[PDB]
Amino acid sequence: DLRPNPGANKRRKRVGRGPGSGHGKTATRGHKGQKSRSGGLKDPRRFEGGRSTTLMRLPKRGMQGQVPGEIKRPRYQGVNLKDLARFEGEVTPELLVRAGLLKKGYRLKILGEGEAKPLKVVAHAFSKSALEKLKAAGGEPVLLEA
Amino acid sequence: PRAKTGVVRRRKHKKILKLAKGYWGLRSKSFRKARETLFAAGNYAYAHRKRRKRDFRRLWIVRINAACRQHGLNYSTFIHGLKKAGIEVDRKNLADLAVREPQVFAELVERAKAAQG
Amino acid sequence: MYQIPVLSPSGRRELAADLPAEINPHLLWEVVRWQLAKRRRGTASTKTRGEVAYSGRKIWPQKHTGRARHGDIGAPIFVGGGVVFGPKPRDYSYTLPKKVRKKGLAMAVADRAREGKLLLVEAFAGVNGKTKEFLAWAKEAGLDGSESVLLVTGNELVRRAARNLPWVVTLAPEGLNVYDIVRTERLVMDLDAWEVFQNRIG
Amino acid sequence: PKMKTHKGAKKRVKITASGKVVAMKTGKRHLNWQKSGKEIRQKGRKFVLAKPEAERIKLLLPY
RNA sequence: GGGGAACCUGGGGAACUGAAACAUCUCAGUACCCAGAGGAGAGGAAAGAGAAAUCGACUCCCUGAGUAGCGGCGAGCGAA
RNA sequence: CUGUUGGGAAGCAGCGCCAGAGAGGGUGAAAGCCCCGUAGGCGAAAGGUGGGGGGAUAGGUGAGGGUACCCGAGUACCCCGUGGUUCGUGGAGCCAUGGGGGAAUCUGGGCGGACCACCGCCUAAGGCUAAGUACUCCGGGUGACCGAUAGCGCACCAGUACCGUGAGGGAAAGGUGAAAAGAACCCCGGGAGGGGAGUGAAAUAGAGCCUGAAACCGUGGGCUUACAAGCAGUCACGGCCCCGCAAGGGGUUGUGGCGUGCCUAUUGAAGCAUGAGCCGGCGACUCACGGUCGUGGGCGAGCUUAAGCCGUUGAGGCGG
RNA sequence: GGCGGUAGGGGAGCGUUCCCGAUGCCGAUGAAGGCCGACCCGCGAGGGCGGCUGGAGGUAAGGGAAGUGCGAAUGCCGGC
RNA sequence: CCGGUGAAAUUGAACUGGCCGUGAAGAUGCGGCCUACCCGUGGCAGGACGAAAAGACCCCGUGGAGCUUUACUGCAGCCU
Ligand SMILES: [Mg+2]
Ligand SMILES: [Mg+2]
Ligand SMILES: [Mg+2]
Ligand SMILES: [Mg+2]
Ligand SMILES: [Mg+2]
Ligand SMILES: [Mg+2]
Ligand SMILES: [Mg+2]
Ligand SMILES: [Mg+2]
Ligand SMILES: [Mg+2]
Ligand SMILES: [Mg+2]
Ligand SMILES: [Mg+2]
Ligand SMILES: [Mg+2]
Ligand SMILES: [Mg+2]
Ligand SMILES: [Mg+2]
Ligand SMILES: [Mg+2]
Ligand SMILES: [Mg+2]
Ligand SMILES: [Mg+2]
Repeated sequence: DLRPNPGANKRRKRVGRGPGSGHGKTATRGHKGQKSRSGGLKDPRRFEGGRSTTLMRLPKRGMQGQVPGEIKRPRYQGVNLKDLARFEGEVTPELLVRAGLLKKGYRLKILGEGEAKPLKVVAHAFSKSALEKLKAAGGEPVLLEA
Repeated sequence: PRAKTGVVRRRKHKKILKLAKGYWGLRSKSFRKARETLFAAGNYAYAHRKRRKRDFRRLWIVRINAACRQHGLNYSTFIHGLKKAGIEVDRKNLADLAVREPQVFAELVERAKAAQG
Repeated sequence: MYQIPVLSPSGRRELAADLPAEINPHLLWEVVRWQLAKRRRGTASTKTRGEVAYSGRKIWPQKHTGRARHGDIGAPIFVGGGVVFGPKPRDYSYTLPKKVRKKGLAMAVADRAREGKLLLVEAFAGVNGKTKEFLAWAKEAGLDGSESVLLVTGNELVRRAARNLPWVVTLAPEGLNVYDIVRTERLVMDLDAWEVFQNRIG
Repeated sequence: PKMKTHKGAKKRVKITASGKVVAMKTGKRHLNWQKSGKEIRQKGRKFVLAKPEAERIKLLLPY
């Protein structure tokens, strides 16, 4: 293809809205008409009316914070073995991040659904009702400790 | 990339002048006056192009009425016979044969006094 | 597609291409644009009613005045005051995914192969610096000034031998800008390129 | 720039996993001088809503 | 000793505005006044960080992160 | 180089040349090869710089055992007000402290969010320290930046004229022609201003001298008007003058048909509700970041970078 | 079969300024702009054509970016 | 009245009659009817609801500002 004639496809050009005209868009600039319109209508999300919002809900969802804030206990993240059959061997968190899971959430636990290739998976924990689902396969050593 | 007005705003005011030709005083040289009286025209011309028939629709009848009453009968009594004769011809204009040879129309009259009396 | 020409130091032979040869222009169209906005140096500006030198003082009271109502003279309704929504300086660049230019690099190269408008080279009567020491090389190779040409080589001598060529634009082995490729109507490159272009994809 | 979440809504609401929004039920720490023991049950359980949840969704969004 | 377009450190320091009223809060230690340091200013070699019987002066960009948290827990504020 | 239109050639045609220089600007119009210059290369007696190299000097260079010497004072620490850290007294630490109580020398002293025990980090109350970082009066390069109502307020004798006592406010205004070659001279006339001749390619380029619109004023010509009731127009026919080939067309209007200006707010107009004397220019949904939906393209259990690092200088690649 | 239409929604287009298209082309045998016209295309906003003036720039087809389209705001400047 | 010099507010535009009705219902401007040659000049002020400074009046605004207080909170000051 030469330099010109490489136009776009279709359904993609901008032609944005130009509401300063005389029969295209209206002489009130689109979504305006009544009044109280030049700056803003406050935030139509959490507010407006001036009644009581809908913040009238109760926030029991506790442990809403202290002072030093969060605390460093490790995030246990699980992983469904459905695609653990994509590979095989002494699979370790070391590469499970390289595959496309965990992502330094760290502390890998295995669980899930499906046939498991008797592939000996080393991790930090295993779901019981899946561990016998592994017991009919191979071997599963545990993490270091805590 | 600035894009001043320039050509655009003038040429338009020249077109309104172009249609405001012969309009009294400021109504043809002052722009936003010429804009106005053009609004009424296109409206005045609209309605009247709907009206020009009713004008002639009326005129024809009087001439017709002028003719029938020169035989001795009214327009109301004239038309019925023609209609009784079932003659979807008479375009109320084409009944202008009162100075376009009359016997052609004078003997349309007697073909009316038939089917009614 | 598969087949490509080469001017060896010992004759005219060919080679087999490892290169996908499908097409999608809305990719290239969506790549040229990137190359062209990223080279846009952000410079345009006007001045809002704050960067204007006029003061901030009402011109005449609105009550009991006869005229209208007004204020400071930076007001865009006046004249010479402030700009409305002027074009303060800003970047136009972004971050187009590499997988669009990588594939976008390949697509265009086969486009010249698909039309034959290609040539890998290796032999040069112009391995030194002279514009005359090249145009005869083009004569003995097949470039008669009819149509444009992009050139790639890792030798800063041949560039000299054509950097003054209106129909031949210089290009280092690396920035194979899809702009200049599609810009020029024919392409030339070397192995010194066809190892990095290969290390990109190949 | 960089939208600020609404911690006054985080502490109150939890975003589901089908996009729905669910809050604890209202009316359980004031009116309880003995009224319907029935009521102290369908108010200790979470409930979902309708239109206004999208008014809430947009108050979160990075979370 | 005084000057210097803006940049920098310290001494003082608002109110409009927002909260669709308004006092805590915000605007904000901003604008403005003062003194001073130069081509830069300030900081700068742990009585540090923060959880590993670990990092190693200080500044600066990115991410962490609008996380943790702060809030008439309301507007909204905002780390390491 | 020549030839040919052209007032003028760089234009057009032919025949060539340079190229590490074909980026630009100027020359009577559009020049790679007429001019300055660009590619590339050489360069200061003097001042400064120094950030790269070198010399010198400042400074610095061992261990084991014992000793019972010293390790920064109204300081540490505690309380009463207080500020900073996201900490609005909150469970409220830590850092600094205005007031009060007031230690100790490694058998010591602070900290790890009240407090205590253990465990770990630190050794305060003396100071200094380049680099990496911000800015643009200044210089350079650059521009999908403007082009005399725009761009800073000033392209120009502008922070002037002008206003105000005063701080302070603060404009308007560019364009003959390539060359003044700028009208000798004659005539009307007091001059100004004009006629002619002349220069000039052009004076219909005349010194507020490129273009010259619109409002506004006047002269000439075609149609009309002194029995007529009007948002000033529309429709029909005839009439007058003009263009044109049959036929048709332009401009005007005498008569007849109908006809309650524009915008805005208003339930509501013709309106005694707002607004505009007119004309011409400036003038009003863009941008940054985050996010919902839609769509176009890339990959697809993956998708993707940010600051930053190598390189021509309108090239990209790494960077997970 | 439907097509009166305000707020409002969707779709489609015309014009301006600038960039790729360009070391390209049109331009002294006259460009942009300004006076006309009863010619032509378009229902349109608009685009071409003949005449006059002006005197040096202007840029197609396909893409891109906007300081983008005026009849009023007792809008502002200037002129009348 | 003649010679000379020569503004203003106002103004959408005008070819601006009366009467009896209608009409958001005060009509030169709509309907009907009556009157009226074109154009000035001197003067009188009934109409054009006349020009408004955004009426000297009333109301609205979660406007402003001055003043009052055993309205609220704080501050100086004073006692302690
Ligand atoms: Mg627009
Ligand atoms: Mg509409
Ligand atoms: Mg409003
Ligand atoms: Mg509500
Ligand atoms: Mg399981
Ligand atoms: Mg009929
Ligand atoms: Mg007859
Ligand atoms: Mg495409
Ligand atoms: Mg005032
Ligand atoms: Mg000749
Ligand atoms: Mg100016
Ligand atoms: Mg300025
Ligand atoms: Mg001015
Ligand atoms: Mg105008
Ligand atoms: Mg132009
Ligand atoms: Mg009158
Ligand atoms: Mg009061």
